[PDB]
Amino acid sequence: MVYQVKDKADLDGQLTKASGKLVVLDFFATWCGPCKMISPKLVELSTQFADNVVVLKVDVDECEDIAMEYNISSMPTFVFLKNGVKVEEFAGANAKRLEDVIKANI
Repeated sequence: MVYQVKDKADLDGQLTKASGKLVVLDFFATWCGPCKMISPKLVELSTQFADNVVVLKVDVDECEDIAMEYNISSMPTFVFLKNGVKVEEFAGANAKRLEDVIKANI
C-alpha cells in the first residue's frame, strides 16, 4: 500500500486523504543502499497496518522541493505525520525504530 508522491501538490492531496490515520513519509533515493535494505520491511509494515497507516515514498531526486521542505540530509528519513502534526522523525534504516515509532503512534 506504498505510494510514491509525484510532487508537492500530490503529497498535500495524499495528506488530506489520509485524514486521521498515521502517515509515514519515507524520504529515499534510488542510489541509496540503506533505503533499499529497509524497503521490504517498510512494505511489510504498510500491509500489516493498512487499516491504520498510509505510507508515502518521496524520491528526493524527483521531488527536490519536498526534500528541502522537510530538510532531509540523511537517508532514509522517516517522517510521521498525523492530522498535520509532525509527530516523530528519525533517519537511518533502523527496522526496530521504524516499527516502534509506527506502533507508538497508533
